[PDB]
Amino acid sequence: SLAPEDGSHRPAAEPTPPGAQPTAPGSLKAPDTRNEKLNSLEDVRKGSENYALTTNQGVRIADDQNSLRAGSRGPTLLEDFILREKITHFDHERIPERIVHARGSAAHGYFQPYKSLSDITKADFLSDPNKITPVFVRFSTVQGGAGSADTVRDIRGFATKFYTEEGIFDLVGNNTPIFFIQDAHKFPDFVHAVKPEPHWAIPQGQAAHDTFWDYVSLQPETLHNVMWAMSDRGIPRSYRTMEGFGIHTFRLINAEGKATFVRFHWKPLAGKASLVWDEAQKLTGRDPDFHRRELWEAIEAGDFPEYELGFQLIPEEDEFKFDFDLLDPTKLIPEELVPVQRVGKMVLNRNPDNFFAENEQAAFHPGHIVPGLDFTNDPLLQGRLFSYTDTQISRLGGPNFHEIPINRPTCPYHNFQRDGMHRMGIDTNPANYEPNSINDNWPRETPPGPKRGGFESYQERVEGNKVRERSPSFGEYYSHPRLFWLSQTPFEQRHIVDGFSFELSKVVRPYIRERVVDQLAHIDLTLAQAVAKNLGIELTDDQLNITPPPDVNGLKKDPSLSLYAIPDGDVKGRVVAILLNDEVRSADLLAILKALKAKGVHAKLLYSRMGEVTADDGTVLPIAATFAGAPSLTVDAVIVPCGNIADIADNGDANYYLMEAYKHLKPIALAGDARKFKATIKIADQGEEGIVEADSADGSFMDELLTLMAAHRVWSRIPKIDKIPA
Amino acid sequence: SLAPEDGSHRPAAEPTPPGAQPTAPGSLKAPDTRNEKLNSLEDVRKGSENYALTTNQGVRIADDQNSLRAGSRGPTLLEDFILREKITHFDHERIPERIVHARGSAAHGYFQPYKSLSDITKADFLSDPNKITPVFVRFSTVQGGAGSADTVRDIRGFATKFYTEEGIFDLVGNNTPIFFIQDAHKFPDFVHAVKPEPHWAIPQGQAAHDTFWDYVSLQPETLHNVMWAMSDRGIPRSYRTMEGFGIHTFRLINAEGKATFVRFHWKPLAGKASLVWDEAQKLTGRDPDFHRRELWEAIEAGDFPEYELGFQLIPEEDEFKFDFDLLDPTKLIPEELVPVQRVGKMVLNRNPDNFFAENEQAAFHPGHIVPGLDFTNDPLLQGRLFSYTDTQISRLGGPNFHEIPINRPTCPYHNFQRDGMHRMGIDTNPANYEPNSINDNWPRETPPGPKRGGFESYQERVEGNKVRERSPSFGEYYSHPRLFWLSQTPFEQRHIVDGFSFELSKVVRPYIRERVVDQLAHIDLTLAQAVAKNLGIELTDDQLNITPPPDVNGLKKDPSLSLYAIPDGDVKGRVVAILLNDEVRSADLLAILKALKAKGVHAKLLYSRMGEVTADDGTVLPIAATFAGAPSLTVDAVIVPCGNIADIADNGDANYYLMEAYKHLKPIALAGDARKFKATIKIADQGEEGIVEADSADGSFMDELLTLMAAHRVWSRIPKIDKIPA
Ligand code: HDD
Ligand code: HEM
Repeated sequence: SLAPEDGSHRPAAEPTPPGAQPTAPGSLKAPDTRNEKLNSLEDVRKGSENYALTTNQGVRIADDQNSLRAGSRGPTLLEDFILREKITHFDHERIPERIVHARGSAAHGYFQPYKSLSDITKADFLSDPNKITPVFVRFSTVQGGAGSADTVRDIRGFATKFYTEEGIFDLVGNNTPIFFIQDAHKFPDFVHAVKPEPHWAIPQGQAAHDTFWDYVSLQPETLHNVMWAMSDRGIPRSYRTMEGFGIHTFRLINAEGKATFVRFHWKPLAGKASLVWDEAQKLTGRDPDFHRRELWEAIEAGDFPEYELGFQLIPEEDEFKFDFDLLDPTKLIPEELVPVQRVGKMVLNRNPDNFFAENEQAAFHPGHIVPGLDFTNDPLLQGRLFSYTDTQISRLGGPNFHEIPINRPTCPYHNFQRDGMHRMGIDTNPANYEPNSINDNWPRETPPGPKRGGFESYQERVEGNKVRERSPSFGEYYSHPRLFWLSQTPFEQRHIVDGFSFELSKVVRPYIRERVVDQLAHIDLTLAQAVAKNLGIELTDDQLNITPPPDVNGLKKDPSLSLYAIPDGDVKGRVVAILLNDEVRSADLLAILKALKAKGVHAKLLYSRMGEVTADDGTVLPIAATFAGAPSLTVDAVIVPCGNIADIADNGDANYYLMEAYKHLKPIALAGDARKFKATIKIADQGEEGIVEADSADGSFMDELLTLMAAHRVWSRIPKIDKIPA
Repeated sequence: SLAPEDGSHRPAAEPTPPGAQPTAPGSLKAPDTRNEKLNSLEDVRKGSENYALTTNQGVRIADDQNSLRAGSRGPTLLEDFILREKITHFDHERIPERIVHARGSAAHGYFQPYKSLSDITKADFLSDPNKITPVFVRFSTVQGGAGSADTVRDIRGFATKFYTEEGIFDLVGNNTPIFFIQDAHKFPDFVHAVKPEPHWAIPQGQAAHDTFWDYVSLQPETLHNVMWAMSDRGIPRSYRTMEGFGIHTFRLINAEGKATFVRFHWKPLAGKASLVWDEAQKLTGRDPDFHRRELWEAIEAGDFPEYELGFQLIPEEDEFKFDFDLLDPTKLIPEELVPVQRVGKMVLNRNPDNFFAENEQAAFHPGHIVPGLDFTNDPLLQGRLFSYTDTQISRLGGPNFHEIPINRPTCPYHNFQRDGMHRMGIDTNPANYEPNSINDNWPRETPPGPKRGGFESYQERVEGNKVRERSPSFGEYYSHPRLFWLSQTPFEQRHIVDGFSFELSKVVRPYIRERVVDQLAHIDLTLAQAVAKNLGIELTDDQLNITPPPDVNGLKKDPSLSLYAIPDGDVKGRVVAILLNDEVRSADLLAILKALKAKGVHAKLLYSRMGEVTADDGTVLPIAATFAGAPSLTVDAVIVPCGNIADIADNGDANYYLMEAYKHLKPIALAGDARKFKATIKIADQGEEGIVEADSADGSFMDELLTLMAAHRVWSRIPKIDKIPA
């Protein structure tokens, strides 16, 4: 037997903190976590233990180590069907990746509404607070391939498949409340401009190249979502710590037939948090799978991603009441004008079993709505409805992608559609058409009605000529980017400046940089000037005299647009690095771990080598990673306990660990003789807001560190970090 | 008309150094670089300037900014065929990536032999020194997807398609002279074990995870290629500075019918050069396209990648004269025992026009041989012959992938094969079968012969029973790894130890680390002890007493197995960072730039912002990048000229630039007051080997720095770097 006798190959089927056990398929890690969708997949889950190895035809294999040959040094024979089946399968493993959002990470979970919403919608999944709907969610980046890195600067996708009793509803959103373009006709142009350039296929996962900024400089409608992407919104800390938005205005339809306009929101119950650029870009090198890993391990730990679904509702009579068009997906609806009403809660509580079968093959599409919902004439949403059914014909091999197990509805589905590649369902209906008498016309149409009704489109009035023309109301491009700019804290504004400065410095053709800075002068001169100075461009007198755009219905700022202006911090699920030494003061470690445990914060024990170290009281401490192997980039704060500090005080990696954490605005805590590390990062003996220090690690020490962590980063340190060489 | 009036949007069609001009399609950058294959591609090359925008049916488009709707705020109409053609084409842009070596970078070039090899092979392309054969080469990594990073630790692929007058020959090799496994039947197991794990699809581009080292610990045949991947061979500086190997013993067949065993080699004329791990890993975040970029720009600069083809030749009578089986792809043939005979030169001198069309769709397959070459019974080679035709059926959409332009032969091809998806050729033969009388049996078979004859397999004798059995002669696993280890310099050995140590520290299940350390103890006790000490593992007395494996045919070392033991340095094509200040000594900068230009070394002028700076004498100096924008990871050396040093002396990024270059063993040269930076890297007054310092950049300053650049890195600095926090 190849397993170790102690059973240490196999993870415990209980929640455990990140790193404590090897990760495992969901159904093995959490066998008792169920929901109607998870259960329904049992027909296709395949075990392995105690079973014979076979071909795909069920023939047991005696020797899976050798090809069939004529003599043991002889040629391989064509009659080796075992070799050829295995190699043929392998040779055809790959399927086309998604045209956009190819890089993504997913989990199973459930949603339920807080109260019935039957006064505004007849959608069944929102009709009953005690009716649970399983979900499957995929989070993604946009530009890079399926093997690109997670912590790039990009917009993030947040797609939710709701397996309702009246059909699948897919809410296919992003983490910013607008898109870059107005009309779907332009999507291939925009996507080609952001994607790797076609001659050399560079750069991966980066908008920082000429063709993207060329498109931006020529299409000012892009500027709003570009401001979002250049802010710290572009580099979330975790999929758990970003917002979601459906972007488009949709309709809700109630049983009386009344339509209300709606925009959809997800509020992360873990709070909003992002990285800083230098950290994000280095993390794509040190751990290109960091968000994928963090999501999977939060779920294994019981730190389940939770989000609150929220609706901005606007009555039909108020369609034209703002100074922007509701159907323009480059405009946001400020929550100061239309509040987000809380609707329900979604909990992600199980990882998939096989990433390819469940994540790679999942198909989401915003056209998959249910009775009680409907579309609007938003010209971006209108073209998305064509694309998501079409692309699955090549990506998933044919028109039967709904029979791939992750995509299957859990409610009944019956119709007269037949055949297609890899057809699974065997229809027994004598009829494959309707109307028919030979099956008494089953399956039959259902009239629309208050519940369990057929889908009917809201009878919106259409009046105009057949035209390819952009609505004049869409031709305003600068006021929303300006509202966003003015809503950010001063440090968030600095990071926006630095985002544009860094990206445009990688554009080789200087005139493109100049044209972008001229667009910025149409938004805000302080922003335009700060970017120009980093690019060595001087604004012209004319540019300095551009009139700022109008306020948005009187608003000079809306703090809900900022990540940080209103505290919402939650430490549960975060992780602290603990830098060990070979004689750790076990009293410090007791106090540190007790306080972390009470707040659901995880620890990773690091040292200069792997294996174990023994603390002052004999406690054996297994080492999670070396200082170089698990860099500060990967944690939220660093604690250095007392002990034999001499052991690590001259270690370059341990000093660098602190210098990188300090540069990246993370809280650092130093107990006892670990305070000698203050010399490495400057710090007055008097101390610094953001560095916790004391004779020992105790109640008070841990309290201060935990309070720092609830504020996420130490923004006050920003002016101290330009001078530090790290 | 949106182009700048000055014409600065368009790169000059002449060779230009990296970063001087935007990069461009090959045929626009270097229109006069031609070869027979590049010329034959003219029938499918499509221009653009001065043409009307059309659908794919040739219909001019009036408004490519808008969908057709009913009213300019109304719904989009199904009758918009222009939108639907455009979005349908976008929706189906992606094809499946290659199952392995999905990440790769390619160029066109040509091959010519030094002399006729008619005495040993009747292969037409090797028959005449004046015969030029166009090639297309793709270099790749092995594990990561097409969107993964370039400078991972991995084996690299080096695949060459020779478009010969007697058919396509594809030499599909790697950058190490052996493979991980012995029998193709194991290829899916090995590849599954190294690829991202199947529950969560982590990690991308890394073998540093449990399932890879699990397989290694259980399959000792893997140890030899694992030693090479853990060495600095696994992290090449460039595709131009690595070796290539076809790995398998093949046969050469001459016109008298004599077979000679042959292994193929490519020697890089630029010399052998690798990164160090920290630098490689960080570079996968700061520039995940570093090797792709470097290859493209070398070619644009005229620094053409050049390689020398070499053969190791073994007479048929000497098949059994070595300690290892010639057919075993885990064994190398030491150059001390069988020298590489130089055969010809390949020069890559033009980039593709379109990466998808030429790179992504190119199909190489080692079964594509020509008369004059033949296979052996190597059991890994034998299974490869099945896989590369099979996998193109899905990857490239059918059996007509040879009609995709890049894959087309330039010589005649005619046969009786018909139809298949995407069939381009319209056959006019009345017959689609042979023998036929209705076309007088054309096209006709051709007897074998000395030139232009049909392919016949060498009549090797086969004798044996039909078995799935590994030859006993393959059952030796440790001697070649030990020969590799003993052949390395001491700094190379240290890097091997650090490689294994880093990788195994990422293995979560400790018993696997233990089992690998046990395997290392079978190779070399010094290596096993040093890895064990880094993992906190103590060898047992049994392990300490394992007797070493025997020498390889009497060899205790072979220096051709080392990257660095025999100096082969070439600076041309390398790049230096020049860290500017706001009043540079122009005399220094004149001396520096001209000395670099004389040796073909490129420079990049860096500063704290973009735009220009003005030298002491008023010379305006354009800035290529900021210190953070183009990190030291991306250059071979760093020069800091004299001037107003206090301008950058306090700049964290400028100091960190030097500390990083220092840690990564790069030469650093400091002129005049730049010597103030010696305190940053802790250099003594009397200086140290590997730091060039003088009062000015004149006399021997540049000659010294170039002498350092020729030795690639300052290995003697390794003891001095462990203490620096960088
Ligand atoms: C039985 C399967 C099998 C085995 C044992 C190997 N390969 Fe392979 N290799 C493939 C099956 C395969 C493949 C699946 O057919 C690929 C992927 C897509 C393609 O066109 O070929 C491939 C791709 C591939 C590429 C990329 C070619 C390109 O750029 O398109 C290179 C350089 C190699 N291989 C080199 C090797 C070497 C040097 C091997 C051992 C000596 C080796 N392969 C063993
Ligand atoms: C409103 C801004 C947009 C948002 C928030 C959006 C959202 C998304 C998301 C989240 C995914 C990933 C779903 C998954 O996890 O698999 C996706 C995939 C896709 N999107 Fe949209 N998208 C938008 C604009 C568009 C437009 C306008 C089009 C068409 C013109 C489009 C065509 C596609 C295609 C082809 C895919 C790949 C789907 C698959 O292969 O299954 N995207 N988009």
